[PDB]
Amino acid sequence: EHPEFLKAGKEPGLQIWRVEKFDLVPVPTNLYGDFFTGDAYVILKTVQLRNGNLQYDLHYWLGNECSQDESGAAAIFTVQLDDYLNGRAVQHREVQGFESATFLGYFKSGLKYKKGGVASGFKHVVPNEVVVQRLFQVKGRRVVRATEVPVSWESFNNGDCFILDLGNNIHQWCGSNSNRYERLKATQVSKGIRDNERSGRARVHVSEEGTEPEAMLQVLGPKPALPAGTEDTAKEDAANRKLAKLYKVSNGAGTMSVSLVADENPFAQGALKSEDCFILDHGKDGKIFVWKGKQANTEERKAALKTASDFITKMDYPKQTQVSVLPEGGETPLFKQFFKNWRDPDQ
Amino acid sequence: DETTALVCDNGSGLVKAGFAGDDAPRAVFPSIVGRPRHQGVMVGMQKDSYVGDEAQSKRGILTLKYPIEHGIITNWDDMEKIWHHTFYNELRVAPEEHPTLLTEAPLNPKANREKMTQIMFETFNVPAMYVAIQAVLSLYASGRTTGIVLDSGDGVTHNVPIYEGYALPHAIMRLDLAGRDLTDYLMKILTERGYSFVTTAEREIVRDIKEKLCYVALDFENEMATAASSSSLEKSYELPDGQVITIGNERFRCPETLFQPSFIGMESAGIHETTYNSIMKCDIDIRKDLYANNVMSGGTTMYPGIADRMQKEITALAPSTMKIKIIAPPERKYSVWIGGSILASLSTFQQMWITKQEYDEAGPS
Ligand SMILES: Nc1ncnc2c1ncn2[C@@H]1O[C@H](COP(=O)(O)OP(=O)(O)OP(=O)(O)O)[C@@H](O)[C@H]1O
Ligand SMILES: [Ca+2]
Ligand SMILES: [Ca+2]
Ligand SMILES: [Ca+2]
Ligand SMILES: [Ca+2]
Ligand SMILES: [Ca+2]
Repeated sequence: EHPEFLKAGKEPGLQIWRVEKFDLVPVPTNLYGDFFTGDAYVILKTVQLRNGNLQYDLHYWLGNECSQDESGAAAIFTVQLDDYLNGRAVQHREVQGFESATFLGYFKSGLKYKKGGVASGFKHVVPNEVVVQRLFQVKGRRVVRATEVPVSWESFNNGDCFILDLGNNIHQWCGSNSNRYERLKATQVSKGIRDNERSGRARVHVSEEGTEPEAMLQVLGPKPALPAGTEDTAKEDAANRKLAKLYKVSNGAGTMSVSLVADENPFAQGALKSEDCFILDHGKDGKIFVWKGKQANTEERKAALKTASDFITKMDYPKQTQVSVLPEGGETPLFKQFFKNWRDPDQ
Repeated sequence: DETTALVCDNGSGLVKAGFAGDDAPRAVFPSIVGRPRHQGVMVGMQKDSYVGDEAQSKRGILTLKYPIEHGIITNWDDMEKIWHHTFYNELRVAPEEHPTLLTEAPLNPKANREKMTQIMFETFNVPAMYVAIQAVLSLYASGRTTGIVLDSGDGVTHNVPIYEGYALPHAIMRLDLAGRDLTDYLMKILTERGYSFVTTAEREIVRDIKEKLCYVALDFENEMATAASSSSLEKSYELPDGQVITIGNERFRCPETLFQPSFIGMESAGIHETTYNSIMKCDIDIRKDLYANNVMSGGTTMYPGIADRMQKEITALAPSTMKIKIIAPPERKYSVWIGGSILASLSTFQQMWITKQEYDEAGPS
């Protein structure tokens, strides 16, 4: 608590730790002096003072090739160690090839630098980056639903709408024979992806036959003659009505039950209740959603997650099926589309 | 599972938000809440807000408020929804499942930190949280425990001498001059030239011009003379609706304000003077290390040349033999956040969380 802090430093001597993936790991004892240039270390020296208590010196050493997390951690570990020694230790920053004379005098043979070291702890991100290229068919008679299809002109027809999502840019495209309800849904979902999925950091471009932009053609290739299409039948509508099922994971009644709430679309928003988790299985399209209620307990959450991902293999869904997990209030458009009249809480 | 910590760095102009153990914040968005504009007499009790980048995108039909002023939270209602938007939209996570690290302005009043903590536990239900001083994290990021930081953002600039891990509070220096001001001044300066930069829309184009073509002159009055000799130093810039505008000495006159706050009518000492003054408020025995570890932080320190200026200016102010170093890390827009990501990932930090239970047993603390 922490085990390495407990060991340090209780008597005269020299201790050396290497920073490894956010941790303080003691250096093999006959390796003291060997220093990896890709790495960062912390060194405590303890001297016996003739008055009974001890003098501490903390030196954190930084190789010319060490990653920022390691040098940052090395530094912070130094202060946490000094604090644990009631601020009674003197901190020295030691840069490779510029080490303090006092530091050098801790090693009777002199340091030996070593190429390489342990991989950085950082996962790497570029802020606000999104890499997305996907295509949607927005289709229905009166019950329009968005469903994913290959990124090619072959998916297109002059009778439905399509959302070509490229990250910062969303192409909403409707064919001339697309009915009134498909148009609203195209717009609803496009704005959803932009404002909600991309936090407003995206631009929607509306298009149709003969207006489609450079960047759309850049992906899809040169526009061929598009088919059709057949009008939407009330029978196709009732199919969209059965596209997804809605389960409730709860143990509120003493035991873990996964109940089927609804198999008919659109679901009632009211059905998603905060004390529990829910799964919206749209697995055929490769999408299962795990809705965590803010008051659902931790076991309910792990179960929902487990159940959701069992479905992929139980129902032989086409992996790479994506299980997205949604916090209450953090719901996404491709999941909000299955509800009757979504009401945005704070409005 | 196993649980990841959230690091969220709330600043006057921008929220830098993400998961501990990353290089960088995953989400970086304007620190603004916008409601739909209304004109005149008042009738009702209202409705919806928009937060962050969606507010930028929708500004043409809304009025934008800033929850953080000069690095301090002053609007709790709107700060609540800046956090809501971070948790549920930008990171898209359940806050109840992640320990959360938050940053604060240096000298942040006790009552601010206590409200912040209250809101996290009582409205957001986080399992644990910790508050870190912005500047201190930045120092850690560069792998130092001793040094003096210049943090300068959109709304505030600070000088924070730090020794052996902790800031020396009486030597801390706060100057209410940062990005927004510089941006406002560039708007002014360009308008005097003969362009039209007044509207808040135009304030966004100028921010871009500011951050793309401005630099700090190594020597101001020399550069003025270069600018009056040739077009050599001039840059061109294209407006969306436009059309091209020419920019000249305003390129360097704008950031100059940091060293000469009278450019905008401020009685204050310049950032070089406030640095020196800060070092001088410290124990004589530690000044030597303060001078050799000037670490730079915040988007407003990004100006090309600023490091060489700090160097020239500080050299001038200090004892003749004093070793002076200016450290300007390439990724300094995010030093504060990186500092947090590293601290929150450490094996030993687990001990430092204020847990929910511990909260429900004392007056924040
Ligand atoms: N290359 C650049 N040149 C000049 N200024 C820049 C550059 N990049 C970003 N900025 C400025 O940095 C500011 C944002 O920086 P930062 O995120 O550190 O501030 P903040 O934390 O939001 O505010 P504060 O620290 O003042 O509370 C903006 O004013 C922006 O114009
Ligand atoms: Ca390493
Ligand atoms: Ca000490
Ligand atoms: Ca159709
Ligand atoms: Ca429950
Ligand atoms: Ca800041």
